[PDB]
Amino acid sequence: ALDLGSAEAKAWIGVENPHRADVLTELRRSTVARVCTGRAGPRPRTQALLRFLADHSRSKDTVLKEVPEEWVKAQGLLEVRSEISDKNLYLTRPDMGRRLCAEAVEALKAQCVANPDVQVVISDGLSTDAITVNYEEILPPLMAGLKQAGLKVGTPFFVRYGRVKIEDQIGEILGAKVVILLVGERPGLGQSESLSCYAVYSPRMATTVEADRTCISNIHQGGTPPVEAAAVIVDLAKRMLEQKASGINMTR
Amino acid sequence: MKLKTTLFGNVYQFKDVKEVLAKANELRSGDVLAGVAAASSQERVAAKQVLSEMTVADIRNNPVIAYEDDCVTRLIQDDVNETAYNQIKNWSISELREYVLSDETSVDDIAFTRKGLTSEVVAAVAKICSNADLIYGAKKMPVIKKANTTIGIPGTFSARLQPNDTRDDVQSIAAQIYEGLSFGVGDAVIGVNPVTDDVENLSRVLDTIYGVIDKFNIPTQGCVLAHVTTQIEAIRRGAPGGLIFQSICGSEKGLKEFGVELAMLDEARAVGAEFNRIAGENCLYFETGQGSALSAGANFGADQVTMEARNYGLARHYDPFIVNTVVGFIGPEYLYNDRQIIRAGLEDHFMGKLSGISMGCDCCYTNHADADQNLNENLMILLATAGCNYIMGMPLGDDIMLNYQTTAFHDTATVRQLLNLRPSPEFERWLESMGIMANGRLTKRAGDPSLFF
Amino acid sequence: MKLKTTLFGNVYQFKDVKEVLAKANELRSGDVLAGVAAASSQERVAAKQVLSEMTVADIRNNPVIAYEDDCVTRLIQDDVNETAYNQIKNWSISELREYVLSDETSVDDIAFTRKGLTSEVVAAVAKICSNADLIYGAKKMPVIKKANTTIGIPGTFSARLQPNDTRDDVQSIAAQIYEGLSFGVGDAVIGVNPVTDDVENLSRVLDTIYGVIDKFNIPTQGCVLAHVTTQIEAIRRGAPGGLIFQSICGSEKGLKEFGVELAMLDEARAVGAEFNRIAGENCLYFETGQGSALSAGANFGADQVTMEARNYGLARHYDPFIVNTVVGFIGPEYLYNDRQIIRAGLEDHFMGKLSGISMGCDCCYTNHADADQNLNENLMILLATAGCNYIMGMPLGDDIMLNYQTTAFHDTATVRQLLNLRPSPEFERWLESMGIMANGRLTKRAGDPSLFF
Amino acid sequence: MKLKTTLFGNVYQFKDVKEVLAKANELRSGDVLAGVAAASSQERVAAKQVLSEMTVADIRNNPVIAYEDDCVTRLIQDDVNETAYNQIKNWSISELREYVLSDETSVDDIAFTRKGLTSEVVAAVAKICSNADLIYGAKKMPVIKKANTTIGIPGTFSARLQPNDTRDDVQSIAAQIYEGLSFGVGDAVIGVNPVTDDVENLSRVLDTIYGVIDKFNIPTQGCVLAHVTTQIEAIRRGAPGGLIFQSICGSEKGLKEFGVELAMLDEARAVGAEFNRIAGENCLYFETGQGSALSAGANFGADQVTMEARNYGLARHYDPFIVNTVVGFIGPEYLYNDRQIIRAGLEDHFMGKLSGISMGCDCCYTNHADADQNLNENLMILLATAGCNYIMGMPLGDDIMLNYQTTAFHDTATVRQLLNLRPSPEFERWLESMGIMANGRLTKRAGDPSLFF
Ligand code: B12
Ligand SMILES: C[C@H]1O[C@@H](n2cnc3c(N)ncnc32)[C@H](O)[C@@H]1O
Ligand SMILES: C[C@H]1O[C@@H](n2cnc3c(N)ncnc32)[C@H](O)[C@@H]1O
Ligand SMILES: C[C@H]1O[C@@H](n2cnc3c(N)ncnc32)[C@H](O)[C@@H]1O
Repeated sequence: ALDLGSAEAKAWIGVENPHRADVLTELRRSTVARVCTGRAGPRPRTQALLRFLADHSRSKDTVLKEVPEEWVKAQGLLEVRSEISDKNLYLTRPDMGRRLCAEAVEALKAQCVANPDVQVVISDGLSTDAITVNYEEILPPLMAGLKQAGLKVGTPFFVRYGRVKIEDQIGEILGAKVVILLVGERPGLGQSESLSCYAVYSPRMATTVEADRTCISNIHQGGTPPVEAAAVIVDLAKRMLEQKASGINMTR
Repeated sequence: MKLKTTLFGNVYQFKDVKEVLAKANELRSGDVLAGVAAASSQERVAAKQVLSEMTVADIRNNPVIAYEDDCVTRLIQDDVNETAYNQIKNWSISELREYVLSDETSVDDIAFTRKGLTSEVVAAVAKICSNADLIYGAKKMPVIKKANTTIGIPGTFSARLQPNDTRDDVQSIAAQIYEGLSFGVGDAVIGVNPVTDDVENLSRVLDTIYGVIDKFNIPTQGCVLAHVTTQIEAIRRGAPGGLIFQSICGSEKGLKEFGVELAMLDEARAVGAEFNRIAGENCLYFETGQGSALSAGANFGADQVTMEARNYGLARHYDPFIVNTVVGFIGPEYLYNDRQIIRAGLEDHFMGKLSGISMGCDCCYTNHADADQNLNENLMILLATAGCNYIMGMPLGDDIMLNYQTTAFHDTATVRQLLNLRPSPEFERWLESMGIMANGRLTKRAGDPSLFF
Repeated sequence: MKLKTTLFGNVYQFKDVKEVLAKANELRSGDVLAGVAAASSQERVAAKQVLSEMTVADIRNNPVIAYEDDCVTRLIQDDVNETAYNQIKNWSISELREYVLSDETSVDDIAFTRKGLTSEVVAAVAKICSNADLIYGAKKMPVIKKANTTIGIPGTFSARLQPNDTRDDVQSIAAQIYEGLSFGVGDAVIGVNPVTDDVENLSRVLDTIYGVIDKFNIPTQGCVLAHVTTQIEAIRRGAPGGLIFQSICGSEKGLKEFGVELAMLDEARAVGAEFNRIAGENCLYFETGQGSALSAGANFGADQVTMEARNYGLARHYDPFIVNTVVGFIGPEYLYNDRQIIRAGLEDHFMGKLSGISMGCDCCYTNHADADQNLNENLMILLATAGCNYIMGMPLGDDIMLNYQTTAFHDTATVRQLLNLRPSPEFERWLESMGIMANGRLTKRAGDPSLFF
Repeated sequence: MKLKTTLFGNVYQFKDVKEVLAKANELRSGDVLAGVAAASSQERVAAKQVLSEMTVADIRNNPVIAYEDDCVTRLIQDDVNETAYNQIKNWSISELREYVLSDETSVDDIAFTRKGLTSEVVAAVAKICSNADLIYGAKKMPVIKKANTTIGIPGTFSARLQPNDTRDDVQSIAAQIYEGLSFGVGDAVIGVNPVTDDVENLSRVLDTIYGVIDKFNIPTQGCVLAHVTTQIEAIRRGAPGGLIFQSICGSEKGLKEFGVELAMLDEARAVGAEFNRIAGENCLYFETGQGSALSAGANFGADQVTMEARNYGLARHYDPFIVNTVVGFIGPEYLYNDRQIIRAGLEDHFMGKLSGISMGCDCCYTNHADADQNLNENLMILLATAGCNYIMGMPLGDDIMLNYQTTAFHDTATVRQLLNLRPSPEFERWLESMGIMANGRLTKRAGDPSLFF
C-alpha cells in the first residue's frame, strides 16, 4: 500500500541489482531531482511514472488557485490589480498583466507614501502558493531591515494578476528610487512555492529594459530560505541606492 | 508582387509582406495575442497562397525590421552570398519549397542555395510546409559541427545533460550528472542554468562539471548558462571554458532586453579561441524559442515564427556548436497546447536546419500550458525522425529550479534504441569503455549512477 | 485485490474492476459520453495506481462482459494457454508493464507470455503506459504474417491502397490504383469499400482489381470490404478471392448490430482455403476502432479502450493477415481532437501487437472533429516508429465516398524514405522491376500513373 | 634552457634559439647560402640534441622575428590557445616529437594540442624527425576542408589541374583542361597562373574555366593565381569567383616584397563570402616554399625551414581550402638536389599538417637544379603515403610558361591506383558519371580528352 504523495514514495530507489546501493541512497538525499528510480528497458519504472502523473495533477491545480482577498486583508495589505479581470485571462494576456488598471493608478496615488527610497510590491504572478506560504517569513524582516539603519520605506501593497514589467509603472507613479517585486514563479512539477524578487532602480516605462532588473529566484524552503532572502534583498537595495544602478549596471 | 488572391470567389487582400508572413502561420495563441493572425482558415490559406507566389526577392527585399534600424537585419542581409541569391531571386516560395523537398536536391545543392536566403525567406518556406514536409525537409538538411564531440551526423542523436539545482548545490548537480551519463546523455553538453549569476559560483559549478569530465576522461564539454558577460569574466579568471552560451532574440531591441550587444558575441568567440578546452572548431551555444521578441516588445508587428527564423540567421554568423529552440519554455500565451507546441518544434527545427545551424530542440512544456508529458514524448520522437541534433535530459524531465518539464534521460535512450541511432561517435566510444553501452543499446548495468563509484 | 488507494491523503474508492479500467484511461470524449470517465486528474491517477497494483488474475477473472452471456468473452477465455497464464497470474499489472518494456525480454519471451493474457489484461497494461511506452513496447513486439506479400518484418512498412469511388465506377477505381502503385502503395492489400453490396457489383470491382494485378503480375491481393456474407457468395460464385474482410466489434451484442456471427468468420476461413489466390497462410482482414461498441449500445458500461482490446482478442482466434484500427473514423463524440486521436492510435496499435495480431492503423480524422491533415502526418510517423504494420493510402488522403481524410500515397513514400524502411519484400522486388523503386526510394519516374501505359 | 652540449667529449656552444633551429636542419644549399648552417655533421647533431632538450616555452617565447616588429609573428602569437599552450609549455621538443608519433595519440588529441603551438615550435619538431617520422607523423594528422569538393579525407588524393599558357590563349588552356579531367585531375582546383595581370584577362581566363565547369556540371572550383588585388577586383566586377589565391611569405618584410598586406587577405575572405561559387566553407588558396623569405632578404638570419613553417602559421589564421609548398620551384641555390628536395617536401607537408592546414605539395624541380623527373615521381609517391592532400597536374609535367617540371596528369592516376586512393568524393561521382572512372580506376576510355566532344 502506498500514497504517491508520501515522503516514502519520493525517496523510493528503483535501480535493480545496483553496483553500490549505499551510494544510491547517498545520491538520493543529495538532490530533489528524481534520481535513482531505475528503468524498464529504456522506459521509466511504473512507480516513477505514477508519481510523476500524481504530481502533475496537483501542479496543474495550483495554476488556477487565487489568494483569497481575505488573506491579503488579514495581512494588512492594500490590494489593487492589473488590467486583468480573472485568472483565465491572466494566462493569455501578459500585455494586460503588465499594466495597472485605471483604478489601481488612482488607489496608489491616494494611499501610498510618495517618493520613497525603497518601494515593496507583492504579487501572485503565476503562483499563489509562493506568496501565501512564504509571506510571513520574508516580509517583516525585509520591512524591518530596510528601516533599521535605514531610509524612506514606501507603503507595501498587493497587486492581483501582476506581471514583472508592471513594477516600472509602479516606480514611475510613486517616484520610487528602488522598486522591489516579490512574485510567484510558474509552478514546477513537485512544488509550487517558489518565489522570486525582481528589483530595479528608478524605472521608466519608456526606457527600462529587462536587463536593468536584478533577479533573486527560487526563494522557498527548498531553495533560498525566505528569511535569508530578505537579508540579501535589503543589502541589494542599499547597493542600488549607493550605485544608482540595477541589474547589469551594478558593479561586480 | 501580388498581395491578393481570390479564393472561392472572394478577394483576400493583404497590406504588405509582413502581414502575409503572419497570417500564413498555422494558428497559435501568440499570433492572436500579437494581433497578426489570420481571421479564419480561409484567410490563412489565402495568405499561404499569396506567400507561395511571392519570390525570394520579394521577401529578401522586405525584412520585417528595416536595415538602417536593426543590427540583426544588417547582420542577416550583409551575410548573403549575392551570387547564390541572384541565382534564386526570381524563384517563388512555392518553387523553393519544392526544391528543398526534392529527392533530386542534394545536401551540397542546399549548401550553396541556403547562402542566398535571408531568415524571412526561410520562414516563408516553413509557413507553407505541412508537418511531414517540415520533418522530411529537415531530415535531408543535416548540419554537422564538432567541439570535443561530433554532433549532427545522420544516424546519430545527442543529448544535453541539464543538471540544475535550486541552490546550485554541487552535490545535487553531480548527482544528476552521474545519473545522466549512466543513460548515455551528455554528448551535446553538460550545461547548467545557474541560480546565482556571479563569478565565484560559476567557477564552482564549472569546477564540478569538469571534475567529473576529468576523472573519467569523458569526451564532452561543460557550460553554465549565465549571461555571456559573466561566463567570459569567469573564464578569463581561470574557470574551465567549454561552450560559451547566450540566449538570443531576433531584433536589436530584443537583444537589448537581454543585455546583449553583438560585440559580446564577437568577444565570446575570441575568448573561446584563447581559453576554451575544445578540440574542434565550434564552441558557442545559443538558445531560442518562439515568443521571446513579442515578450520583449521587440517583434515590430511581425509574427513569432518569422522572428524565430531571424534568431537562426543571427546564430549562423557565429557558427556555433549547437542551437536549440526551447519550444514550450514560456507559456500558453505564445503556444497554447499540444498541437501548437508540436507545430512550432517542427517549424523551429526545419528553419534552423535550412539556415545551416546545428539545430536541436528542448522538447518541453509548462504547467500552465495545456500540455502534458505525453506531448514531450510525441515531439521528441517526431523531431528525432527529422534528424534533430539533440534534445535535453533531466531525471524524468522534472526541472526542480526552472519549473517546467523537459525530456527524461530515459527518452534519449528510448529514441536511440527505437530508431537505431547512436550517440556522437566519440561519446559512444566512451560509453562502450564504461560498460554503459553496447551496439547502441544500454547494457544491463546501465541507468545506475552508482556504476561510477 | 484492493479497489481503493490514498492519494495526497485522500481515499479514492472504486466500485469494480470495470470502473478502474475505465477511469484509468487518459481523457477522451467517448468515455465522458459513456459516463465512465475519471472525475478528476487525481481520480484518474488513483485509478491507474489501483490498476497497476491488481494482478493478471484479478483482471483475467473479471472480464467486462460475463462468459455465460457473451461468445466473444468465451472465445477470448477459451483461447488462453493455461500454462502461460499460471506463470504470470500473480504478476501485478505494474510488473507486466515493466516486463513488456524490458530490453531483457525477447520477442520469444513475449511470444509465450502473451498466450497467458486476455484482452482486458492487454487493455490494463496499455492504460498505465505513456505515449513513448506504447511506441517502444509495440516496436519490440513485431507480428509477421504472409498472404502474397509478407507484412510486419522489422525494417519494412506496408500500405493498403484504398481506391474508393462514389459510384463504384471501375474507371475511377482503376485510375486510383495506378496512382497508388506508382508511389509503392498496395503491398498490404488493394481494398475497396463498395457503395453497393451485391454480388454482381462486388465481382465487377474484384475483376477490376485483379485485372491490374494479373496484367503486371503484382505480388499483392485484392479485397472488397462488403459484408462478409456477400464476399463469401461472390467468391463461391467465381469472383477472384484475395483477402476476406469483416468489420468486428468486441461483444456479442456488437457483432449482432453488424449482423455477424462467429460462424461466418469460420466460413470465411473455410472459403478462403478452398478458393482464394493466396500463397501464404493468412487471408482474413478485420477493421476495428474505438467507440464502435458504445455506438451499438454494446459496451455494457465498459470504456472504449477495453472494448477495442477485446476486438483484438477476437481477431487473434482467426489469425488474420492484417487488422487495423480506423482510429478517428467516426467522429468527435468518441475521440475529439489531435491529442485523443494520437493517444488512441498508439493504444490501439500497442494492444494489437501485444495480442499477437498483424496490427496496422488507418490514421484518419473527420471534418466534424477538431483535427486536420497535420494530425494524420504526426500519427503516421509516430506509428511507423512503433513498427505499425501498415497504413492506408488515397490520393492526398481524400476519400470521396467515405467522407473523411486518411493518409496520402505520398505519406507511405515519405515514411519509408524518412526512416529507411522498405516495402513488403515481394512487392519491393516488383517495384524494382517496374522501375518505380531503387534502394527503397522512389526513382525519378515514380509517382506517375501514366508509367503503366 | 641550455645552449650547449658535449658530444664525444667536445663542447658545442650555440648563440641563441635562432642559431639552434638553423643548425639542426639537415644540410641544404639555402642554409649555407644564408650562412646559418651547421659547420659539421657533429655540430648538426649537437644542435639537434640541444634543440630536442628545449621546451615548448623556450621556443614559443623566442620567435625568429620579434612580436613588436612583425605582424606575422603577432598573428601567430595572438592565435595561440593559451590553455593548450599551458598544458605543453614544459614539454621538451623531444617529448613533443614522441607525442605526435605515438599510436596512443589520436587525431582529436592533436587537434587540441596543436592550438598550443607556434610555428617555430612546429619547425623544431620537424628538425629532429627522420624522413619516415615526417611521413608517418603527417599521415596521422589529416586535415579536411571543403569547397565544392572535400579534400583531405584519409583514403583520398586530390590534384590541381594547372593549365598554363605562354599567351593565356584560351584554346590552349581549354585543351589542357579536357586532358586533365580525362585523367581525373581537377578536384583540388582548376588553377591558372596568368601571364597578364589585368582584370579583362583574368575574367577571360575565368570565363574559360567556368565554361567547362558549367557545361559538364563539374563539382570543382576555378582560380587565377594573379595578385590577390586583381582577383578581388575581377570578382567584384563579375568574374566567376572560385578560390582566391595569394602567394605568402613568413615575415612582414617578405609580405611587403610581394605587395601583400594582411588586410587584403581579410578582404579576400569577405569578397569570397559575398561573391564566390563555393558550397562549403573554405575558399582561400595559398602557396609557399622554402627560400622565399631569404630571397626577399626577409629571413632575418633564420633558416628556410623555420621561415616556411611561419607561412603555415599565417595560413592557418585564414582557414584556407588548400595550401601547397612549391617544393623545388626556385632553384638550386635554395634546394640543390634530389636529397634536399625530397627532404624539404616531407618537412613542408609535415609542418603544414601539424599546423592544421589543408597541406598539399607541388612536387617539382627546375632545369638548373640537380634533379630530374624521376625525382618528382619519388616524392609524389612518398607524399601520397603521408596523406598529402593534393599535387599538381600538367601534361607530362611540362609547364610551358613557368619553365619548370611538375607532376604529370598520369601521376595522380598512378598514385591513386597504386595506393587504392580515391578522388574527392564529389568529383569521383562526376568521373563515374562521365565514364572516366570506375572503382577508383581509369576506364579504358579515360585519358582521352576527345571524350568530352
Ligand atoms: C520564463 C523565464 C525566462 C523567459 C522570460 C520570458 C517570459 N515572457 O516569461 C526567457 C526565456 C525570455 C528568459 C530569458 C532569460 N533568463 Co530567464 N527565467 C525564466 C524562468 C524559468 C521563470 C520566470 C518566471 O516565472 N517569472 C514570473 C512571471 C510571473 O513573470 P513574467 O512577468 O511572466 O516574466 C518576466 C520574468 O520572467 C523576466 N525574466 C525571465 N528571466 C529573467 C532573467 C533576468 C536576469 C531578469 C532580470 C528577468 C527575467 O522576464 C519576463 C518578462 O518581463 C526563471 C526561473 C524561475 N524558476 O523563476 C528564469 C530566470 C529568471 N532566467 C534567468 C536568466 C539567466 C535568463 C537570461 C539572462 C539568460 C541569458 N543567458 O541571457 C535571459 C535574459 C533575461 C532578460 N534580461 O530578459 C535566471 C536568472 C538568474 C539571475 N538571478 O539573474 C533564471 C532564474 C533561471 C536561471 N537560473 O537560469 N527567462
Ligand atoms: C531562461 C533560460 O531558458 C532559455 N530559453 C528559454 N526559452 C527561450 C527563448 N524563447 N529564447 C531564448 N532563450 C530561451 C534561455 O536561453 C535561458 O537559458
Ligand atoms: C465503415 C467502414 O469502415 C470500417 N470501420 C471504420 N471505423 C470502424 C470502427 N470503429 N470499428 C469497426 N470498423 C470500422 C468498417 O469495417 C467499414 O469498412
Ligand atoms: C610564382 C608562382 O609560384 C608560386 N610559388 C612558387 N614558389 C613559391 C615559394 N617558394 N613561395 C611562395 N610562392 C611560390 C607563387 O605563389 C606564384 O603562384
